[PDB]
Amino acid sequence: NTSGSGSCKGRCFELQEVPPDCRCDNLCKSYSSCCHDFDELCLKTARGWECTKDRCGEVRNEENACHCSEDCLSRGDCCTNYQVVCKGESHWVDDDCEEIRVPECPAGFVRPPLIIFSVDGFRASYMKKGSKVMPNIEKLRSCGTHAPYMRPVYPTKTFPNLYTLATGLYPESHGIVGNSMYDPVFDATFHLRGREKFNHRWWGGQPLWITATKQGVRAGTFFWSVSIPHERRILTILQWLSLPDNERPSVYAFYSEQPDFSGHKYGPFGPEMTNPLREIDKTVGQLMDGLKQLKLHRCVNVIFVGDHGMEDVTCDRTEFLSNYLTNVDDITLVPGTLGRIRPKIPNNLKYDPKAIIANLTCKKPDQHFKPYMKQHLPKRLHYANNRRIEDLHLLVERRWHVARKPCFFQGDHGFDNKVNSMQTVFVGYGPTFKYRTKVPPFENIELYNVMCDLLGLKPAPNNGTHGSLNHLLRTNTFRPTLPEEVSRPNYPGIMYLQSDFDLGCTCTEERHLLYGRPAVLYRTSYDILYHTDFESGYSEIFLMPLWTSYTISKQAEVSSIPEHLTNCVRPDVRVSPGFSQNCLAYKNDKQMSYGFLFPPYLSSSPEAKYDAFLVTNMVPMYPAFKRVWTYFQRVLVKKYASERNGVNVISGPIFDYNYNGLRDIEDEIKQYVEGSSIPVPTHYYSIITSCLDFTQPADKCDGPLSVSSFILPHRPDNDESCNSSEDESKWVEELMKMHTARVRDIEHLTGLDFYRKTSRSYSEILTLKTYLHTYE
Ligand SMILES: *[C@@H]1O[C@H](CO)[C@@H](O[C@@H]2O[C@H](CO)[C@@H](O[C@@H]3O[C@H](CO[C@H]4O[C@H](CO)[C@@H](O)[C@H](O[C@H]5O[C@H](CO)[C@@H](O)[C@H](O)[C@@H]5O[C@H]5O[C@H](CO)[C@@H](O)[C@H](O)[C@@H]5O)[C@@H]4O)[C@@H](O)[C@H](O)[C@@H]3O)[C@H](O)[C@H]2NC(C)=O)[C@H](O)[C@H]1NC(C)=O
Ligand SMILES: C[C@@H](c1ccc2ccc(O[C@H]3CC[C@@H](C(F)(F)F)CC3)c(C(F)(F)F)c2c1)N1[C@@H]2CC[C@H]1C[C@@H](C(=O)O)C2
Ligand SMILES: *[C@@H]1O[C@H](CO)[C@@H](O[C@@H]2O[C@H](CO)[C@@H](O)[C@H](O)[C@H]2NC(C)=O)[C@H](O)[C@H]1NC(C)=O
Ligand SMILES: [Zn+2]
Ligand SMILES: [Zn+2]
Ligand SMILES: [Zn+2]
Ligand SMILES: [Zn+2]
Ligand SMILES: [Zn+2]
Ligand SMILES: [Zn+2]
Ligand SMILES: [Zn+2]
Repeated sequence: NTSGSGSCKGRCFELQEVPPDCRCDNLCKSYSSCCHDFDELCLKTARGWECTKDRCGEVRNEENACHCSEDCLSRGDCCTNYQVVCKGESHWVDDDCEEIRVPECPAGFVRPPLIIFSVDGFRASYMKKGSKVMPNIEKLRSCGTHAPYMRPVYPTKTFPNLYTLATGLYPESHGIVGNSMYDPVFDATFHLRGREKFNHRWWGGQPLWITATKQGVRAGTFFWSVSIPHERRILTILQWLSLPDNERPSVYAFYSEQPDFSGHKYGPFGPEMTNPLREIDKTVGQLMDGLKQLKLHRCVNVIFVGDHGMEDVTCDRTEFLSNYLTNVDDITLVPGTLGRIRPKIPNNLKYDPKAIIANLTCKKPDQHFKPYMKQHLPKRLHYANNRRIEDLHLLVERRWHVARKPCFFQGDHGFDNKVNSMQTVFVGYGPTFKYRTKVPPFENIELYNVMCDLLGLKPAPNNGTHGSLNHLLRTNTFRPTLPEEVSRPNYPGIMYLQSDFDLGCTCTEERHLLYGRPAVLYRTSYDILYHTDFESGYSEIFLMPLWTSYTISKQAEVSSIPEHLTNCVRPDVRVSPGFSQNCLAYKNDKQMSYGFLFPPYLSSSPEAKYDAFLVTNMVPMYPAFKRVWTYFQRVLVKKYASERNGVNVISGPIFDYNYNGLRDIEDEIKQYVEGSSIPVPTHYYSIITSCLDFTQPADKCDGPLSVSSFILPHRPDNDESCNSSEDESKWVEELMKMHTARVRDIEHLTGLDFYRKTSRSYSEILTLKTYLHTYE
């Protein structure tokens, strides 16, 4: 027919591409193009997967799944336990750890092979079960390189996280934004069940196997048809490692759907969680026993990685949109541990997203979801820049579900990736990995760079920070390089006259720039301005500081903005009026007010406070945002300075009007103060750095640093905070925790490079820039 039927004799699980002729590969069943003898020749199950005493030295029966004869080592098809049963050897788990300082690979191996062992729904807390349940896995964790947990990407669903690992891209970037999704361009829907998921048009970016392929590294067939058992896949990977030098792949992948399947049906803390965990460990033991049989246990690099965790979710904790909305039949909702709303039909003139958002906003005192326009989602989630992401998004609180209209499950996932239950596992074992080393938790977007390094691959452009995980590897082939500055700063003097201004208003480096001047990595003209208490880089294009740096010691006296100085704004004689803002625009804008990047409340002396009221320290701020900002400046900064023995703060604006996580150009800026060229930031950031050894002051730190950061949305109302009518001590801190950010996120949104002049390696700094303070 279209395929036909030849013989799979000597072709079982071939890697060669073969369609005119009949196939014998891992996915031949999936296309119904196998040969008549494929099942009988390749999918053998007779007598199981383990050797026994009776089978030692047996006469070779080809019917058996694996063999226990003397020849099986030469012919390459013993069972994984042949040597321990029939030759008195030991399981790999029973052997003590021995540090693999150099790869002990057979001749013909140019590089250590990489085997990626991925598991679905593996909570990091499962490793607390330890050697009791998973001895093989614990040995990999103990004698290898391991993190306490690895942060997944949002949403914490299976395929978005699996592909993020393969690409190093955020789901908005590689295109798999959920297990269920609708692409308006395709007019088609992607689902966990169906053929549309196999269409490659959905899968963007460059996955690892393509990156290896385009650079001459042989990738084994990673993906298996469902009907092939796990044990057969393990024996096949071992057989591939025994292939001749001109065919042996360098990178291998094993994926297991457990313990995710059981976790959904039993709950993450269920007593029969143990059985799937043991079964996974037994599969790992078969791999390690087999690698030891092939003398590859001290040659291969093994990665044990998960995609997400699992949380207690039952139908008794389900929110229904029908208790909020009157048009549930006019909408389409992606349900579950997350919510995405869409009109059921286009041309429905009775569909208003504004009315839907309002009717979902703080309508119940314990409302277990929060509506969001995707552009207002916390920037750490990086979930806006895709046509497959609906404008209306619902962030569901942990342990809860959202449906459209009113259990067989006790567990589910998909929540905010900072939720502790969604954290998953990472283990690195092999010659290139470190021995008995614990590394701090990291995000799964960084693994693509490491896997490329472990294969000598040049990474495709991705959202990992290359070099941020060099501390995982005994041998690092990537040396990070500081980006070069593009725009150098003007250091202007006192060059203008206060009479030359038509403002319309009325009325250091050793201490405040502790980690070096941020580098402007884009072409602009900006001025570095010095003051007693703060230093800034003032942009002449955007009429405000790009960054503002100041240090607050543990011993600091808070002050109030004086009543006479409340509305004081002063011209800066170092900046021209044409490159300055004006207070008339703020008066002529009914909705926009102004704030100050360096807080006047924290001025050192009454004379120094006059600098805090300079026009060059002024930024546009909604009255709603000013409530958040003023509490942060008047209360929170000193509190942080008291807890952390002083803090250095870098604050400034962020413009991202197309919600792509990147720095806006002037053309992409779409709002300005009324009758003015002053741009309105979409967000405001701050970077709060101190000495990790808090017995040292922030301005006199010797070793590693500690950082916390946020990116607050700049919004005209506080509808995000349901308790905003109360005092700021009751809601402001909670809002800031939800919008915590890595310094790296700020760098993308500002085009600035931080921590350039410090006393640690660039690799250590890159790890600091990727840190996310979770408060969880
Ligand atoms: C995380 O890292 C990624 C990758 O480094 C960054 O995304 C990149 O952003 C830059 C802009 O700063 C884009 O450059 C533009 O490229 C286009 C032409 O791009 C074409 O060619 C590239 C190279 O082959 C290809 O990757 C592009 O693929 C896009 O289209 C595919 C089909 O639709 C899609 O599968 C793929 O994911 C990508 O989609 C992009 O567009 C959609 C629509 O906006 C968006 O939803 C999605 O997230 C992607 O952004 C494309 O064929 C030029 O015309 C421009 O002038 C400009 O040079 C890169 O294209 C883009 N690369 C990728 C892989 O996304 C992220 O910014 C970064 N995030 C953060 C937060 O830092
Ligand atoms: C549905 C999808 C698929 C299936 C199983 C999957 C099981 C695991 C897995 O990911 C793990 C973590 C990452 C690692 C590494 F990539 F880093 F090595 C690999 C294991 C993925 C993913 F998402 F990554 F691709 C799967 C992807 N297939 C569609 C489109 C890609 C695929 C190919 C196939 C075809 O036509 O052949 C058609
Ligand atoms: C959003 O909520 C408002 C207020 O409840 C809804 O407006 C009401 O619609 C009902 C229809 O059942 C009518 O009684 C009135 O026209 C409205 N007022 C009151 C007091 O009920 C509105 O329909 C809701 N919109 C959506 C999309 O859910
Ligand atoms: Zn989904
Ligand atoms: Zn859908
Ligand atoms: Zn698979
Ligand atoms: Zn699942
Ligand atoms: Zn398994
Ligand atoms: Zn942008
Ligand atoms: Zn550090």
